[PDB]
Amino acid sequence: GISRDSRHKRSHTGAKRAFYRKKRAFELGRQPANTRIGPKRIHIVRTRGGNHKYRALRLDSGNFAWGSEGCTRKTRIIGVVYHPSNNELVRTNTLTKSAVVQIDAAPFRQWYEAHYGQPLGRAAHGKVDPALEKQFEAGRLYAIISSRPGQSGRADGYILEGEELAFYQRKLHK
Amino acid sequence: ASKGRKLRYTVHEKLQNFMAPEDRRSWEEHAIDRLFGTLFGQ
Amino acid sequence: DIELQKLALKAILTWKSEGIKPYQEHLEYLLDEARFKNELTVLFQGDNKILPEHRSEVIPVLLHLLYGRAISRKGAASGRHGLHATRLAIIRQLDVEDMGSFLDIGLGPLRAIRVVDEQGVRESVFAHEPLPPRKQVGLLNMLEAVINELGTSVEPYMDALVNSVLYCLVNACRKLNESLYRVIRTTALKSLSRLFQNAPDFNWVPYRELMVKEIISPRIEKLPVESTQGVSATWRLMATWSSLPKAAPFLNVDKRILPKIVETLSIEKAKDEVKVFALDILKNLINLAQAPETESQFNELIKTELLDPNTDLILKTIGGVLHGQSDIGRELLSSAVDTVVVFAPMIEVSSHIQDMLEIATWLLNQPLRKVNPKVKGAILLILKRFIELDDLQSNQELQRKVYSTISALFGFFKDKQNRQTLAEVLDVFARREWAQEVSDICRGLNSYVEDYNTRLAAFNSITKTLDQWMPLVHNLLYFIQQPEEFGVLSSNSADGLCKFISAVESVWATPDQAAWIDVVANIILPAIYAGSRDPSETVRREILRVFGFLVSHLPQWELVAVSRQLQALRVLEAANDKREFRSKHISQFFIPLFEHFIFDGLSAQATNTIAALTLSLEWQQYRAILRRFISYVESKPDWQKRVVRLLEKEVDALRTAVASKK
Amino acid sequence: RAFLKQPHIFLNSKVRRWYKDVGLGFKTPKTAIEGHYIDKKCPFTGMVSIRGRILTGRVVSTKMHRTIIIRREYLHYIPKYNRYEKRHKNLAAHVSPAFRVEEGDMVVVGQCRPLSKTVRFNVLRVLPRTGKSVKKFQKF
Amino acid sequence: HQKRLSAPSHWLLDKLSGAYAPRPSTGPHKLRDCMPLIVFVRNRLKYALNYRETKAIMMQRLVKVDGKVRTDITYPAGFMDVITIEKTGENFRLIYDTKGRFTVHRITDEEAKYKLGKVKRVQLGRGGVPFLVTHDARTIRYPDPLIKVNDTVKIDLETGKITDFIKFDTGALAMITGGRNMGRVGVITHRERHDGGFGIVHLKDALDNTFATRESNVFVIGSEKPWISLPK
RNA sequence: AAAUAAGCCAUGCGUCUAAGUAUAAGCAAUUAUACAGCGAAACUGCGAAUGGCUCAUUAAAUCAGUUAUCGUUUAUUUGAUAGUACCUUACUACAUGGAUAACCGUGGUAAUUCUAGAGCUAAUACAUGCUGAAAAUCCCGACUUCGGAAGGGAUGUAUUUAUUAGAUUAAAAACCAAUGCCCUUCGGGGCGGUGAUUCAUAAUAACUUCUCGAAUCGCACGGCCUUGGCCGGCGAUGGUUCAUUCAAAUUUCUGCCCUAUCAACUUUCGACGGCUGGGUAUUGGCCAGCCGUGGUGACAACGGGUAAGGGUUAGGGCUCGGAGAAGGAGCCUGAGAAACGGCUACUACAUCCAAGGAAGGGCAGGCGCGCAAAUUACCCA
Repeated sequence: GISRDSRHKRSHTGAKRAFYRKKRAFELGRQPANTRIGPKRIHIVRTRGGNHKYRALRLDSGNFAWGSEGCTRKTRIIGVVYHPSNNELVRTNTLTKSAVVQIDAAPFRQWYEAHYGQPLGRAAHGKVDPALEKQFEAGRLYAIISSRPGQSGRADGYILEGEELAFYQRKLHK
Repeated sequence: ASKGRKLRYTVHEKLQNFMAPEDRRSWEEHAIDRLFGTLFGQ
Repeated sequence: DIELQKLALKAILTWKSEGIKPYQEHLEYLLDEARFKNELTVLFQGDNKILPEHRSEVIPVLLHLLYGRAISRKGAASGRHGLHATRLAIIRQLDVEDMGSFLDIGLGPLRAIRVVDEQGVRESVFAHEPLPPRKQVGLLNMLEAVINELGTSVEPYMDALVNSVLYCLVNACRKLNESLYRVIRTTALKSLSRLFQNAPDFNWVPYRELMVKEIISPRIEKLPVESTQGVSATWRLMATWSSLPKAAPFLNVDKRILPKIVETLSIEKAKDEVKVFALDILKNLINLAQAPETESQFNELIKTELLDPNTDLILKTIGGVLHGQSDIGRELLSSAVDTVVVFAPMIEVSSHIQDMLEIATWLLNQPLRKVNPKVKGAILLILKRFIELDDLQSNQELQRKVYSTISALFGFFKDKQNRQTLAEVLDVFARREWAQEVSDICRGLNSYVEDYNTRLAAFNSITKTLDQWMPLVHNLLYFIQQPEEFGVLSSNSADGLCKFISAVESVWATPDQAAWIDVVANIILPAIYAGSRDPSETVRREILRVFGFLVSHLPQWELVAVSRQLQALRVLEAANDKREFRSKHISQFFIPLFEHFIFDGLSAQATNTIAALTLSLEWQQYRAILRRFISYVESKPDWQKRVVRLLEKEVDALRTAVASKK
Repeated sequence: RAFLKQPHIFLNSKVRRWYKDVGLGFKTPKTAIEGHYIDKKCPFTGMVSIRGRILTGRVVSTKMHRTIIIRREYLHYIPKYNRYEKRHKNLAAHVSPAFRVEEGDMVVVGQCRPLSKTVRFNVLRVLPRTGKSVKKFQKF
Repeated sequence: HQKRLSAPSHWLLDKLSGAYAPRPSTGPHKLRDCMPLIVFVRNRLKYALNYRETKAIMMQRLVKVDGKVRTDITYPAGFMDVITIEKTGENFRLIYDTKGRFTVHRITDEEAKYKLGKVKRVQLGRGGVPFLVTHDARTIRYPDPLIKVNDTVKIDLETGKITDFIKFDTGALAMITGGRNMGRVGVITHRERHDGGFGIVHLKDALDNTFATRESNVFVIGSEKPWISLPK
C-alpha cells in the first residue's frame, strides 16, 4: 500500500482526478527503518539493477570525524540527544541522519595525547575550544550523524565543533 | 487542521458494527458505585 | 594459526576460573574471523567493560590472543587497511598498563637486552644475532605502532624500547642481503624520530657512539650528493634533534655534520624541499640559541661549538644560492630570508658582511614578481641588523649603492611598521657616518612616520644637498600618493616638492647640472606620469600644482570653475597647434587626465582636446592607445555614447594625419 | 530547527563561501556573493543546476515564502473565429533572497529539477517595471 | 520482429524479403543508424540466398568486421565499418549517398587498414588517465592531447591506436549523418554556438547550397584530403 | 471470394558447444591404462516482463510534437580495462576443504518425486585461500660514455563519512600602460571538459559482521638448455570500473469535442510553500515532525454530457496508438513484473478415497425450436 505516486493527490489547479492505474513496481516505496541503539542488526535489501542497500535497524558503533585535527575513530553511540524533525525519535532513541547524538570520547582522547602529548579533559598548536573541553571532561561528546543509517548500513558522522556545537547546546537548552 | 491532528468526529462506515457489547462484570452494580465514593478522599 | 589458537583458547577455558568465566563469549568471537573488529569495540567501550577486580586474571590470556590476531597473515587484506589498521586498532584501544605485558609478549629474546654498559658499545652483544632479519621487521612495525599510539606515556617504559630500536638499527648499519635490513633501518629511524619528541626528560647522554655509528660511518662524506633529491629518515631524525633542546648536543660530536648540512644547501640541483628542510634545522638551532633559561643549559655549547666556526661557510652558501640561479622559489626565498633575519642578531663579528650587504641591496633592487613585499620588509630587517657592523667606511661605492636602495624603498612601501623600521635603518646609517646631513634626513623621515600634528610639523620643518634630498623626494612622492586623511598631507608634500625643485633650479653649476638634472628626470617625471592616473581629484590637483611649478620655474631644462576649465582646455588646444608637443608628455599625462574629465559641454570640450593631441602624438603609441580604447568599448557598457564620440573624433584625426603625411 | 549550512564546506577550522555562477550570460548579485542567508534551493548558494528552458513573465503574487506565481499571457489562434485570443497561465518559481523583489515586474526564470509539485523554476533576472494589478495585460 | 515498412528507409529492402525484417542486435552502433550483417550479405550484396545460408557463412570464420571475426548474424555495422571477406579477397566500406541511403564501396587492404572515427567524448578515466570515446564506442587510452570533441581520428585497426586526427574547422569539408538534410557531402563554412542547447553549423556543398545542420548530426571527413575513397 | 445472448452439452491441450561436472554395473575399442570417441540420467548456467484472450473504461492526467536528466537503474552487446609484495605462526607451511544429486539398496501409504531411512561420489555448484625468497612493484633521480643508474620516498579496489587538492602568484602590493627597454646600418633585430557545478579525477584519516584483484575448460604445442625444469601462444568461461547499445522511469511549453439549467473550486487522503529527515534507483507534500497563508477561477477553473487520432503530403494507400486471470489481503524471483507464474490465510465452488486424508480453479466447438447450410486440413519449407 505504501507507494510513491502522485495519482491520489489533487492537481495544481485544486482539482482531484480519477486517473486510476494500478500501483507499479517503479513506484515502490518500502517500510521505514527506525534505526535504534543495540547490537548490529542489518538486513540486506536487493533493489533495481540487483543493487544492495543495507537496512540497518539496530546499531552500536560508527566512526566519527574529529577532522579539524585530522582523525576519525570508531566509537559507540550512547543515546540520541535531540532531533530536528520529530520528538518521538528522541523519545524512542532512533538514529536517523542529521541526528545529534552523544558518543564516547576515549579514542579521540587517546589520539590527542598520542599525537600532541598534552593531556586533555582530566605548546600552542594543541588547542581546544573550552566547550569541547567540557565535553571531553564529561567523556561524552556531541556528534551529529551525516550518513544515512537506513540506506547504507552504518551510522557514521562528524563531531560538532564551534558554532554548530554551541548552537545545539543552545537548542538542548531550548 | 492538517493530516490527522484534529479529531474529525465522523461516523465511519466500515468501522460501524464491529463488535457486540459484552458485559462481563462479576459485581452486581450496587456495590460498585459505593466503592468509587470511598477512595482516599472519603 | 587460527585453528591452534582456537584449541589453545578452549584449553584456557578448560581452566575454570571466575575471572575468565564472564568473558568467554567476548573471547571466542575474537577468534571467529568475521566479527573481530566489532568484538574489539564490544570488549572495550562497551557496557561489559573489563572489571578492575579480575583485570589481573583476564589480561595475559587476552593479550596473548590479541597478539596472535595481530600476527596472523591469512584473513588480512593488502595495503594498510589489511592488518596495519588492525594493529593500530588493537594498540589504540589497549591501556598503557597492559601495554607492558603487550611488549613483553612482543619482545621474546630482546626483552632482557642491554645495548649500553658503563663502557661505550657492547660489541659482544652486537656480534651475535638472536632474531632473524625476517622477524625484526614485524617487531619494528609493531613498536612504531606502539609509540605512535602511546605518545608521552612511554615514560615508564624507556629502558627497553630504545635498546630494541638501537639494536636493530646498528645491526642494519653493520649490514650495510639488502632489502630487509634497509626497511629495518628506515622504519627504526622513523620510530626514533617519533620517540625523541615523545620523551623530552629521558637521559640520552649514556650513549653517543651509537648516534656516531648511525651517522658518520656510511653517509656524511656523500650526504648532500645523496640528499639532492628528497628528504630522508636521517634528515627527519636531525629535524627533531634540532627541535629538542637536549638533543642539539648530538650535533657537536662530529664537527663536520653542520658543514655537510649547509653543503646540502650549497648544492643547487636540489629539489627545494631538502633545502628548506636544512634551512628549518638552522632555524631551530638559532631559535634554541635565542631561547631563555630552559635552553640556556646548552646555549653556550651551540654558540661556541657549532655556529661560531661555520658562520663564514653559512653566509657563503646563502650568497651562492641568492646570486647563482635565475629561478628561485618563493618559499625558499621567504624561509632563507627569515633565517638570515634570525641569524643576524646572533653573529657579532664575521667575514662576509660586505657580500651580505651587497646581496641585500641586490634582492631589494629585484622586481616584485620575484620577491614579495613582506619578504622585502624582512630583508629590510636584515639591513637593520647587518648595517651596524663597522664596514661601510671602506668600499664607499657599496655604501652609496645601498643608500640608493634605502632611499628607493621609501615610496615603495605601504606599511607603517615597515616605514618605522626604514627610519631605524636610516638611523643606524646616520650613526655610522655627511653625518649631520643624514641625521637631518633621519629626524625628517622620523617625524614623517610620526600623529597628524607631528606629520605637518615634519613637513613644515623640511619646508623651512643631493644625497640629502633624494630620500625626502621618494617619501614625498609617496605622501603625494596618499589621497586624504584631511587632505592636508598631499598639499604639504607638494609644497615640499616645490621647495626641492626650487633648490634644483638654484643649483645651475655644471658638474651638478649633470647630477641634479638626472635626478629630477628619473625620479620626479615618471612619478608625475604615473600619478596622472590617480583617481583622487585632490591628488590630481597637487600633481597639476607641482607640474605647473615645474613648467614655470624650469624652462631651460630641455625636456620641459566649469567655464574656466573649458577656457584652459581651449588655450591648451591653441598651445598644441602653435607648438606640437613632446610625445611622451602627450601620451602619459594629458590623455588620462582628460579621460578622467570625461568620466567624472565639458565632455565635448575634452574630446576636442584629445582630437587635437592625437595629431601631436606618434603612431606607435597610438596603436596601443586605440587598442585600449576598443578595450574600453568591450569592457565598459556604461558610457557607450561617450566612448563612441571619442572614437569618431580620433578617426577623424587619423584621416587628418594620413592626409597630411601623404 | 537545525543549523543551516552549505553542505560540504569546512567552517570550523583554526589554522569561506561557495557560490557558483549559473552561467548562461548571467551575473551573480552581491547579495548572492556575500549575503549571509543560506538556502539550498538557491541556484547560487545550493546545488540546484539550471538547464533547459528559459522563460520570462510578470508576477501575480509575491506574498509567499520564497515562491512567486507568474501570469504568462499569449495569443491563441482560434480557427473558428480565425482570430487571436488571450490565454493566461500561472507558473510557480522559487525565489532567492538575493534579488530585490517587486510586484508587477517582469522576471526571468530558469528551469531546474523538480523542487516541489509546482516549483520547477528559479529566478535569475528581475526587470523592475511599474506594472499594475490583474487589469494590466501584455503578451510577454 | 518489425515489419518491412517499419524498417528504416536507408538500408533498403525490396518487395521480396517477406513482410518482416530482421532487427539489429545490440552493439556499437545505434538501432536506427544501422546495417545488420544479414542485410549486408544477403539483401545488399547477395552473396547468399537464405537465413540458413547466411548462418553457414557467418559461423565459419569467413566474415571479419572491423578486423575482428563477427559470428552472430544480426551484428550491427552502422557507419564506416571495414568488412573483410578473405575468400573473395574484398573489403567493403559503408558510406552514404546524396539521397540518404547506405552505400557499399569495394576496396583493398591499403585503404581497408584504417578507420576514420568521430570522437564522441574525452574524459579522465580511472587511474587518472585521459581516455577517448568515438562513435564506434571505441575507447582509446592515452590519446593525443589536442583531440577534442567532434574531431575525427585515423584508427590503426591492427593495434587500434591513433594515427592522425582532423580538427573541427570552419573550412573543412564534412558529411551529414542525420536530420532533414541527411547525407550531403559539403564544406563547413560557418558554426553558430547557441549556448543553452542544440547549436548549429551552416554548411554549403561544392555547388552553392547553404543549409543549417546540427553539430551532433555533422561528421568531419577531411578538408580536401578524401582519406576514405568516396565513390567516383 | 462475401462467409446478439442468457443458459445446456461433450472434446482437445524448452535449453549443449572443441571449450563446467560422466566409474550409466551404457554403447563402442586398442598398441604403451588417471580421462580420451558417442553419450541417456542428474548437478550447473540460460529462459517464460511476452505470443496472444475477456471488458466497467480512459475528456491535454495519458497521447502528440518539443525539452532535460548537472535528478535515475540497466542482464545482454562491443571497446578498454586491476603497480598492491613485506608486515614476530619459522624449533613453521608448500599436491585446499567438506557436502549432496544422479546411482545402490530397505520401505510406508489407497494416494504419481507424496516421499522416509541407510551407503556413496564430482564441479566454472557452495567455500576458504602468509611464502619460496630476500626479493617484488610504483614515483623521484645524483652522476652521467646512448652507458644505466649509486640511494631517497612509498604500498590496491568496492561501500560510507569527514577533510584537502581539482591546478603558475594571493603581502592580488602581482600580470596588466610591451604606450616599453636594449642593440642597430634607421631598414630593422631581440627581451581536462561543460553555458555552469561540491563535475571528472587524486590523496589523507578511518569504516564494512562487504565485495573484486581467475585454485577453471579446450586446442596447439615453440625457445633456454640448470634434461630439471624455467619460460610460451590462441580462444571459451568469469571478474572491478568506465563506456556503448537495448531499454525503463520521471520531466519542460503548446495542442482535446461540447456546455454556463455548471460560479465558485481546493484546504473533505495536504490545499501552496519553505526547513528537517524517511523511503525510492533518483528529484519531488511522495511520506512523517515544525511553522507560514494559501492555490485556481468569467482570458473560463470546477462540474456535467460520453458519442475515447499522429506521421509519411499528386492521390489513395502505408505505419504507430486502460483493468483482470474464482474474490479481496500479504509475500517470493529477476536487469526488467506489484508476473498472476507461484506460495499462506480467509471466502466461494468442486474432484478421488479404503472416510483417517489428498490434489484443483483457461479458451476453442456444437445446441441455443421439433427444421439444419464456410475445414475438428498440412507444415516451419
